[PDB]
Amino acid sequence: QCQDVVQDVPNVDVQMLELYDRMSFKDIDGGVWKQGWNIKYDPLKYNAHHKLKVFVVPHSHNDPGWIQTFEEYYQHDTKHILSNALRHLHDNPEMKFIWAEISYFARFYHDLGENKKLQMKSIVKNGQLEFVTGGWVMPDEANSHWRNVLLQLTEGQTWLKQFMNVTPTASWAIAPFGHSPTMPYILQKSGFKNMLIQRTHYSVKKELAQQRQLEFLWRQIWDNKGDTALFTHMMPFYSYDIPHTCGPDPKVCCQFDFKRMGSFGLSCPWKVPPRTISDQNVAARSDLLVDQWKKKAELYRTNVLLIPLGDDFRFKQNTEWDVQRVNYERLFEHINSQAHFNVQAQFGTLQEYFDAVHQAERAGQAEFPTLSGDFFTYADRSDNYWSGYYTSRPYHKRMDRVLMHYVRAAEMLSAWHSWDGMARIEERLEQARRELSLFQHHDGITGTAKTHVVVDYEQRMQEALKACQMVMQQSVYRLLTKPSIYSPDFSFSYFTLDDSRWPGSGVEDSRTTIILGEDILPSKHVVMHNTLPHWREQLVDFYVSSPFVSVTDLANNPVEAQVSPVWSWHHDTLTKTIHPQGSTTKYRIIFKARVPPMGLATYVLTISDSKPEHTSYASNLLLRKNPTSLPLGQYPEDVKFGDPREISLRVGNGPTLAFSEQGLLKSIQLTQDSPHVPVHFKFLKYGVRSHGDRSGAYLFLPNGPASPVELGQPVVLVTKGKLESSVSVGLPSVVHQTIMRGGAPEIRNLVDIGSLDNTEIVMRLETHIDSGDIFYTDLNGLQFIKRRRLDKLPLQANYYPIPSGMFIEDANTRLTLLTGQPLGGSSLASGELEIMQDRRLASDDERGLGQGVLDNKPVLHIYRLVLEKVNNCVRPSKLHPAGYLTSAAHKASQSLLDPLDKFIFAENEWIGAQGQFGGDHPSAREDLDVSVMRRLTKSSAKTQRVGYVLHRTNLMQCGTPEEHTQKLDVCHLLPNVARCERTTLTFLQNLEHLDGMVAPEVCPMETAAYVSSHSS
Ligand SMILES: CO[C@@H]1O[C@H](CO[C@H]2O[C@H](CO[C@H]3O[C@H](CO)[C@@H](O)[C@H](O)[C@@H]3O)[C@@H](O)[C@H](O)[C@@H]2O)[C@@H](O)[C@H](O[C@H]2O[C@H](CO)[C@@H](O)[C@H](O)[C@@H]2O[C@@H]2O[C@H](CO)[C@@H](O)[C@H](O)[C@H]2NC(C)=O)[C@@H]1O
Ligand SMILES: [Zn+2]
Repeated sequence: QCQDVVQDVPNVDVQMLELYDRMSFKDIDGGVWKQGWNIKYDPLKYNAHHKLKVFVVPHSHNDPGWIQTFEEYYQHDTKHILSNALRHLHDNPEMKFIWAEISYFARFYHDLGENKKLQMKSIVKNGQLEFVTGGWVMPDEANSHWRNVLLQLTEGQTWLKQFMNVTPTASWAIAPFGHSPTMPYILQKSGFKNMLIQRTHYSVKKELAQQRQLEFLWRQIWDNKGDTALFTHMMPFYSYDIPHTCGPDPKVCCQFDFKRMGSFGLSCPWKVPPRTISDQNVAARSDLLVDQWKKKAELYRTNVLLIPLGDDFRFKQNTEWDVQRVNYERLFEHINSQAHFNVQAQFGTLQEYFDAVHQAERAGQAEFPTLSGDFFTYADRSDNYWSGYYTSRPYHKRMDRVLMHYVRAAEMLSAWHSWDGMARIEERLEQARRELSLFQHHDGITGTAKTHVVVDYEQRMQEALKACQMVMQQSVYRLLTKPSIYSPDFSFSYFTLDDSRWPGSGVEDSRTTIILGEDILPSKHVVMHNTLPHWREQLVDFYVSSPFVSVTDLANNPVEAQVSPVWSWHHDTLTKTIHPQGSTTKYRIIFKARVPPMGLATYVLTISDSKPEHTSYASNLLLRKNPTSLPLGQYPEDVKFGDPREISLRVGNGPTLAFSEQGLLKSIQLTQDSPHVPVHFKFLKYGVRSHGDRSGAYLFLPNGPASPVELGQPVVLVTKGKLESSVSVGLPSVVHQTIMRGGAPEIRNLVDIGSLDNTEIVMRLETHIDSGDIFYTDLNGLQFIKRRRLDKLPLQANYYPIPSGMFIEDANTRLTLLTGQPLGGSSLASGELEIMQDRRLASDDERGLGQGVLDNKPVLHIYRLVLEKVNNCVRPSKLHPAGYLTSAAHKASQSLLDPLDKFIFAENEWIGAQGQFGGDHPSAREDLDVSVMRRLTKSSAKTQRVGYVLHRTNLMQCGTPEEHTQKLDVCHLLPNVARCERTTLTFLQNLEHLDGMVAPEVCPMETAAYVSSHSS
């Protein structure tokens, strides 16, 4: 009974795209609630039989890196907050506290002595200290991939289950810069019942508050039935700090932040300090505070009110615990004893609030509206839209994607076996998962941390990449060596990884050359891994020390190969040009690897004395005035030269691409016969305002539409081969490359913004597609959501996250741009797509970072560009809020995010080598993925357990006849299965014991987790 995710438009009370269309966005002065109105209430609403029940929820926002590193904050702040929370909660049984960031809690609790560990477990068990969400971090929701949101959630909740014996079912997300429906998607499939959000556009807060729609059942945009719905509370005011959480008037609420009276170095900007509560003022102070509470309660439907009490790195000093607790206790004693207030107020936790709300709902006091959509792009005031962090620090945004994939591949490759503890597999994988998880923080992948904190994140992720490489190569050596020969040294490097696209050429000269020669080594084994659960072919390239190399498979069948030069681009400070130079001793060999589902395939590279029969050589043409020679050592084809001119290329049966004389795409012809469809790449620059608010790491505040980059007469390099052709051009700040391998082209930009201050570089595509004001962008790599460009909003409000792809279409034609990294983008006119490449900003943007963005470094951004005819596709109706990829665009996204992995055998001879692993793995239908495969038990467990997360996307149906494929039952991928269970996505709760030990496949747009148990 799968739900149809295409043809049924859900009926919801609030659909955010519709709301955006019909809503005004005027920024009017609301009074003391600057972005609201003067709230009025009827005092007679609450009375003896209907009291307002107020939960004051103490909290402390602890960033795992931002202006200090994780460890710096831990030593200077968080270890003291947690130590003093333990003490003060222990000593004050009615006090409560909620905690979100498990990275810090795990760091603290492991350093506690046993007596204090037991004390901590007691205040958790008795409900005083409550974990909210329980992720390793409170992640960004814009740039993060859903796989990594799940990874970090699982890392924190697995720790909490093991050590605290609790699993949160309420989420707390007070700080990400805008909010995504991927979160309720994952949380509802992970046992959650409630979630809270805060950072939404001030106009949205006003609109929803006017309708009492700040609490809603948030379902996915395609979900007609509502089974994805998760109850969500949106906070109504500008901040999560105490001045903006007691009620609408911050001048009043600041007087109830008792850390602000002076000795703590804090004050109230509204110039009225807090006063210590005493018997002689408690009636007056109570009157003021209850009036704020009753105004806040007017914005919600039940008689249960949430009052967060906290701020960043609060509840540190013992004196701060005392000043907040004793003054609130005095207020509660007075309020609760004076019947005319008709209030019962107490410290509470987040789960206590939600339980009481749903008790009111069950009592028939409220029904809640249904909502679908997202909450991007956030603006906290005026025109200050937070679309800059969709691009800031793009090197690390790209690195997140790379590490995402190597964590998946390392956990999958090593899951096939149990490993002795001496192999350190679990240690290395825990490290890798935790450093990637930490980077999902809303100051990590967002690019909003101080320079030295970004360096810490990068160093952590490099150690995680090294850890993944170690696990992967030990696993390949085990999976492909004859078992009676296998003799591992768990510290040795049997293989090294070769990655063509990270850090990427012009980024790092990291790539090892395979050194062959008659007097040293005639041949070398290489192995490709395919983490996807279907057979896959992909071209792979390696560097080799001779152009005379041929490829075989380990049945010694020849494999067709192409050798090309190794070209690198140089900014020549003497000629003031950007031009390529070729190596005269290293060459690139390219061939198609064919790899089993979730498997491995071995090939052999062999040198010979002359051109091998099954190896061809690319031609090379350098277009520039005033050329000079380009010798290439032993490469058998001389480079050709010419003046800049338009050129066209076609690889295989694929599209024909035409290029301008500046080396930029101008048109795509899909078929021999079909038209040249205009598709024009252009690079432009945005600047910064010379008056008013400045762009910085968070905010994008351009000084008008983008201006074209002046290109001069750039040098263009055309490489034409049977298997791979490309056009590369050295533009100012970007070496731009279009690569052809017979299908949709690959685009690579090596982006070096240099010392161009106050500049944002954008890549735009111009077409004739009649898209109007509509375009589609993805959310967290999970779903594509319809966007409408609104001219009532400024340019920066029409920018959205592009975490993995975007497209425009009309009745007949679609252009989809898939990315290998999250960046910001838009469609600012009909027929256009654009995506920001990097941004260098001299000023701070007044959101707390205290610096601009002047730490840029070269980054290789990767893309696929898919032009398609879509007039025969069955698409959603015009009212539906979602869009869906085609098969080719989905495969192109997978080619960027989860390419084949390439391993080079490190020693001269691999004794016992095998040619393949996984040839009998099922090759599953193209829309299904094994997103996670993770062994959950160490080797001493009698019953081994392996967890799998399956995800099925939804691809549009455009008339291509379906292949028979094989069903994938993950529970029988390993032998001796004894039990198969469906679980929450974190693997922490069993939901169903499955018949026959068979894990069913999932429906389109669904994600399920299974755990197989094996006797061992
Ligand atoms: C010191 O200058 C003030 O800085 C404020 C930002 O610092 C405060 O918040 C940070 C937030 O840290 C979290 O959020 C960041 C992203 O911002 C994130 O990266 C972190 O992970 C973390 O989660 C916090 O660390 C720090 O302790 C501090 O609390 C900023 O909000 C202030 O702007 C207000 O005040 C300005 C005058 O001082 C004023 O010009 C601004 O317009 C803005 O005024 C507010 O405007 C709204 C809407 O009109 C009103 O409703 C508010 O009442 C009003 N507030 C005030 C005080 O007037 C400021 O820049
Ligand atoms: Zn934060």
